[PDB]
Amino acid sequence: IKKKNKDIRIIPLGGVGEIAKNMYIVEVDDEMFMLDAGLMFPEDMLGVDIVIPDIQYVIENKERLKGIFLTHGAEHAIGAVSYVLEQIDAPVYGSKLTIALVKEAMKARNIKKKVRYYTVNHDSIMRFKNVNVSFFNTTHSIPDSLGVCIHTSYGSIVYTGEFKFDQSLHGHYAPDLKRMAEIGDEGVFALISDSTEAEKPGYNTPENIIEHHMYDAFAKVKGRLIVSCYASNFVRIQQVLNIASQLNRKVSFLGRESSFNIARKMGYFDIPKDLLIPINEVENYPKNEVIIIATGMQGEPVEALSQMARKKHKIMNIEEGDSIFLAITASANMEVIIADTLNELVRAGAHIIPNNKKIHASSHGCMEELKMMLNIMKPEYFVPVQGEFKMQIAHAKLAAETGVAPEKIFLVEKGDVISYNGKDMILNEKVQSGNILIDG
Ligand SMILES: [Mn+2]
Repeated sequence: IKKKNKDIRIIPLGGVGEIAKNMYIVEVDDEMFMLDAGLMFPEDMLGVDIVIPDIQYVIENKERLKGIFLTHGAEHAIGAVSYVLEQIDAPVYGSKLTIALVKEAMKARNIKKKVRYYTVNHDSIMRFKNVNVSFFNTTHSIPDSLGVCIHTSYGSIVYTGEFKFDQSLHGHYAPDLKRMAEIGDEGVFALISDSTEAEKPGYNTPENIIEHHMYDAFAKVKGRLIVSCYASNFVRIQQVLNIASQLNRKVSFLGRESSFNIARKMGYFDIPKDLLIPINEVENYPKNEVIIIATGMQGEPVEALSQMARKKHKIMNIEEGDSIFLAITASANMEVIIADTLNELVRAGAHIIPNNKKIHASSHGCMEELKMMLNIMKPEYFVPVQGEFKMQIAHAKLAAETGVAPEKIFLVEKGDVISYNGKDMILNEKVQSGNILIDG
């Protein structure tokens, strides 16, 4: 008698009907797994710093939680982890970089409670009573990103995390195409995949082409340059460093960097000597010899840029003639603050470097990249996540184009329970879900 699985549940607690705050619960009989535990920055809400998922359902069932599996070190994947760990004790699995960044987050909140970290890579197989869990490298804007593969007797449940495909990224950004093909060939029962850019035809612009266009843009800047991006966009940061070196500009960080210091020590960045300067040293240089990378005190870049624009920032403000490169991907949640910030910058006499119409810059696969993942995985059932409802619908259309049966595509809201019993996949239950608002 071999152990066989009977009942599966997939429950989004965050990351659907929105693009951040990923958190997906998978249950296989009496074992429960949490896939990601992200935060989201507040929508144009009052006195809120961050929003995290309501995990009451997990707390009610906490004796069954076997682990928290983190795909990558960005706030969309790990921003709620410290808050989850206050409520429940479970092991935390993630790549070496992901684990280091979670530790830094715990340290920043002065949480001294013991945590069971377990570093994993693409050769790790974690064995539980009901299932085994394996991992594969993905391409994203932070290295050491992993997809998660839960092996069941019905086939695999694959969670992509956030990903794209771009042959100009290498090393710790290279995707495990052969391992992914093997997972697909062996049989995927359900694919849970990132819908963020599912509305956008084609492919993301390759990062080499982006870097070349950034060079051209930056070369035209006559005064100071401020780059606004996520601290977790290591690709963009590296590009800025490269370009600064070529243009004889110094680089200074404005924002909490913790992430950079940790990643540099682990060897993730290529940094010229004498390139980086402390932020208090910037006013000592000519304006045309500095780039400031402004990533946000809390990790939210547009808030920091808004402060600078309105001359409200504690450390450094915008001045007339400054140029702004906004390297962020707008969401519905953010479109008001972005619009307001752009207006504030123009009022302040700053120059916003235009979007190139020929460039589509994102960290998430556009249609053809999502189709590539669908065609490699060949899932039986499909659950588009990480998106507003319209993105999830666009992704569902891609799945149907690739051959997924339309009746096997599930469009879910937070708290919905997709369930399988070996006979039928249903959506017939809801659990508690929602937004927990966090301030200072
Ligand atoms: Mn991400």
